[PDB]
Amino acid sequence: AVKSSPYFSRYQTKYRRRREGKTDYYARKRLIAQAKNKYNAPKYRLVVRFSNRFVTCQIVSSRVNGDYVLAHAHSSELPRYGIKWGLANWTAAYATGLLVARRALAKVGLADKYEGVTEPEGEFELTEAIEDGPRPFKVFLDVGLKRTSTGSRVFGAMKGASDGGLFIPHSPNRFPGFDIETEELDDETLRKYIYGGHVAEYMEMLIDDDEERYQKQFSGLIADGIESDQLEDIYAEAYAKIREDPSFQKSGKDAAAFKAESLKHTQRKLTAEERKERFNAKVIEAG
Amino acid sequence: QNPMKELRISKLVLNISLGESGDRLTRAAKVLEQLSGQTPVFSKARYTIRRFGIRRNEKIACHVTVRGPKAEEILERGLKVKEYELKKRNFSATGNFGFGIQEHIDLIYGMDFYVVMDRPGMRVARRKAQRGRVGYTHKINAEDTINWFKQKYDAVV
Amino acid sequence: KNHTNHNQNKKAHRNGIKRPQKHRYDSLKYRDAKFRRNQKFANRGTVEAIRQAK
Amino acid sequence: HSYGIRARTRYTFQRGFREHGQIRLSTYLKTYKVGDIVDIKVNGAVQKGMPHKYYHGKTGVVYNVTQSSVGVLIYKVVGNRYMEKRVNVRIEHVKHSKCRQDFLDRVKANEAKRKEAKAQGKTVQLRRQPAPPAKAHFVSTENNEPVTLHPVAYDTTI
Amino acid sequence: PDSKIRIFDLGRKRAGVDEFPLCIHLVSNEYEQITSEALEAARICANKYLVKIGGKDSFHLRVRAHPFHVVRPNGLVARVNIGQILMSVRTKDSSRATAIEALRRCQYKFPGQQRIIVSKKWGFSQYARDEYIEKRSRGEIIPDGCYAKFLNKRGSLQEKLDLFPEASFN
RNA sequence: UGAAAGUGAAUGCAGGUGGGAACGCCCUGGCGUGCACCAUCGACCGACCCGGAAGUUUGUCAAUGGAAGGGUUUGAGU
RNA sequence: ACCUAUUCUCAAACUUUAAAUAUGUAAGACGCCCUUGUCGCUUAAUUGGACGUGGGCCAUCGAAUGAGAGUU
RNA sequence: GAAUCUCGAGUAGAAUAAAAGGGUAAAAGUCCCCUUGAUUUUGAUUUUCAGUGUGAAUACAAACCAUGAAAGUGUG
RNA sequence: GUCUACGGCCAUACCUAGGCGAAAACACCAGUUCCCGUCCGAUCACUGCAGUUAAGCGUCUGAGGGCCUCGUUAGUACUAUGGUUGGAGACAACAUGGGAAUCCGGGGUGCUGUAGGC
Repeated sequence: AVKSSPYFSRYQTKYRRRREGKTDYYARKRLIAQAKNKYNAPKYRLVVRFSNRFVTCQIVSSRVNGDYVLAHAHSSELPRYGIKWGLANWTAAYATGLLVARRALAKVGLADKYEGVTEPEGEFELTEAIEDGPRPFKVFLDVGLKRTSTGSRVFGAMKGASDGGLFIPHSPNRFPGFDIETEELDDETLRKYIYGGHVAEYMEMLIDDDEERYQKQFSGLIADGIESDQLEDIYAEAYAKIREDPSFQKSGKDAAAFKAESLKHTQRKLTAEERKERFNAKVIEAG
Repeated sequence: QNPMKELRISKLVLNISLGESGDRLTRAAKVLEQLSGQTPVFSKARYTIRRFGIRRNEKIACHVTVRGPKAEEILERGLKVKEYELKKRNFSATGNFGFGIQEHIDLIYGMDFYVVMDRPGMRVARRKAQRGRVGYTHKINAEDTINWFKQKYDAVV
Repeated sequence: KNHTNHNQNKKAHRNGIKRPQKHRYDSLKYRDAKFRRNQKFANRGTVEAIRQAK
Repeated sequence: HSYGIRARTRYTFQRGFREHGQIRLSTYLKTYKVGDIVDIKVNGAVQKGMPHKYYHGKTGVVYNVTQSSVGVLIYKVVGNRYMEKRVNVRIEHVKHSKCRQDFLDRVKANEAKRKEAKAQGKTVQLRRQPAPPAKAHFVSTENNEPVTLHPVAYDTTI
Repeated sequence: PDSKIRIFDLGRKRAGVDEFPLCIHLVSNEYEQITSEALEAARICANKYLVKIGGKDSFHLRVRAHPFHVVRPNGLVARVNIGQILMSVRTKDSSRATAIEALRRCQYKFPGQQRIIVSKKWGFSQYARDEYIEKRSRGEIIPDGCYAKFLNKRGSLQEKLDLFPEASFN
């Protein structure tokens, strides 16, 4: 045999989220472990996660009973600010990171003191502290299981959040346009990624070379009548809208009404009297 | 049948095992290069065998993996060589198959084809994040591979 | 006999297993250096501010 | 004999059955202050900061707090006196004593009873008392008639 | 060291569980030790007497003390508690006297005190005679070589159904 | 105090804090008050590790000289 | 050679489990509650942490029993 | 099952310089990349203990660095 | 109530077979110019929504394996104390106390925290 009863008896399972493949506890330990001489000072973490259609950026502290979310911004909230398409690209990650940073600073009380960069030019800068004021709100990046390659969208979300006013310690070693050999960051290329350029040249090349593939990949943009040139102004306007009004608007859907609707779809657990009734009925029919 | 259940050639691996290193291994290597248009991989010896005079980590075999239309067309020429005839033993219980060809001129060195089959959804097993096991109803059997062989190429097993 | 532990526990308890004397203040020296430094400055200001209030 | 640091630690530093793997993170999310009474339970996976095998299962008072460890003061019998032993033990090998938390909960309750007694003008006895002898009570025989028992005859079961 | 006793079951060890209902145990009355040479000598005496009187097909003899304890290497002994069974014979109800006398003669090959006890359990099984009869009557006992399988409430249903067709699953 | 060359003990009422003999006041305590002794936090002196302001004349650019200030190191110190 | 459900019998350096006896610590005034002060440490932050001030609770003062106890 | 790589299962049944024991699975194992915390200077602790010394070790503090996107880790 | 992100406890959560899943979400999925990485864009990296709920995912079912709890085992084994107890001894009984484990049988097959979507 292969999987014997002794095997199942002595089998010890990994933690639930390790079984689900959602948490790297080796990295989580170092990310959340606070120095004990600092006591109850929380260690805020910028969790950046990517789905097939959206970007989820959260600011999370860790406690004994569980994690607590300080601020959040989902790329589905970008249509409010004008970004309707490409809600999962490098620039969408930047917009979500910017929105998270503004929301956290507003909730903390540092938005009017740490505005970050209003017009991101692609330069690598850290949010400097005030000489006679409070230190910037410190948050550390959490990439999860995403591999940390150069130009990764996890670093895009960090760059947006850092530009939003949050102090995220980092180096330009992973921003797009950074050359490993010369250790220099290409500010123009980073600005191109910040304003959605790389997609724009992609439409330009597809238009030039393969019109059919242009239609298939960018069906939403083509059907909505937006060209490659409009991307920079759209994202710049979106950043301005985010900065001027970063508040989160709660949905008006009735949770109780949909709970009642979903209770009908949710099948019930059957009773123990039913257990015995099916059992001896099966015994009778089997003889 | 659900269209998501269609069998598609995941990869097709060309392997040439000479048992000796040197110029023969290198000239066998660029034959893979000209055949597949890809840089081959030199496999190092797993164990030391004094009977064969083999030391560990010495380069002995060269293999390559081809995917997509090039893998399909190389499969086309291989099946044409074999006259679309393969034995029942040739199909793995997992749903894979392979065959060796004595001479490469017709596409001297003998070498092995191996076709790896899958269905769209096997990324769940081959990814890193949220890695899981492909369901039994989604797994491929030897019989399913033999059928998909027969209706695709009108082949006789 | 090279070794035994026969009469040793009796000898211990004749004068008892005595405990060290308890003091309210233990050395802030012999602790963390950074904490000791700041507690010096914190104590210095505290005694001065008490003196000024008095 | 050999007199190493971890001599005869095969069973005490061994990780529990089906308890191997990765250390839970509520250990790191706990806060320790000087004066806290903590238990020492050496976690075998973390080899750094391991206290000596004597201190496994020993309870002491925190005296120093560092970035990754805790200073615990323990009284060790050495000949004819308790000597103060100050071990620098990593927080993985440490846990809060529930006896202290039970005491602090009892102290809060006692203050609450004292305040309500003062407000009501009454006196409340806050000392715990040991289990007293049982009170006089009646035992009813209705539907519980006594069953007379006899010792059973000896028999060879096997 | 190699144990002197090598065979531990003699007679019709393939006999069915229903065929030999009576069980008689030679049980140690003292906390003591038994040597391997002592075990094999009593085994030879028991086998020789039983085959002489009732024949090789009238009994199943099982010696239950195994010489696993080493004495300080020179040999092996069997450490025995009080009330531990040393020898067991299952036969018909007729061979009760023969089995008792055979164990009585084999007592002289063992050191210390032993008692001959007619077990009320059916054969070598753990079930007493009355409950073995009643469980076999309502159909949860199926003979399997020298032992019998007992229906248990655990496990699947169809597999228990087609192994035990007379069983009445309420 | 240091191996020496040498230098050489008050920011304060010769400091705080905790407990404390005796006394005083109040109605057993409380309140002051705190000798002696310990626990402890400092201040000062010498070494040790930095830091080199004057000043001296000789090399002034330098040579020599050592002040303030910092270490949480040390002494059989004040 | 195996594989499967069983079966008899064991271990000082095999073991899931697991005592009795021993063993650690706590069981408050160096307490608790509130207010509020110093810091060059810590925090996004008088934010904490440590030490305090000024108050209130104040010998059933927080288990039993017995002893005066301790240090040179 | 194809003239050495192929995919299934695979709780560690392997490896971890060296005895044995403990620890280790997105590692503490295997490969790759960059490095010299195998550094300087204190004190405090642990173990053998007389709480002397030696040896070995732990937690820090003041510098200097390595590495990482970062948290952080690193005084063999 | 369902789904997503981050978790806490870390199998009542795992393994296996079968049947379902409305919305949104998630996943599979199209492609390789860009950042990036490979023998191979299959993994990883990047751009997107043309289809699919086939798989993952959730859930229901099996007197399923396992696991968790309760009872049985059983006041049993063992054990602290006690005797000028019994016995040649091995060992046993009693007195005042403490007190298991396997087999076996019943029940159970994840609970919950923060921020949200439906």
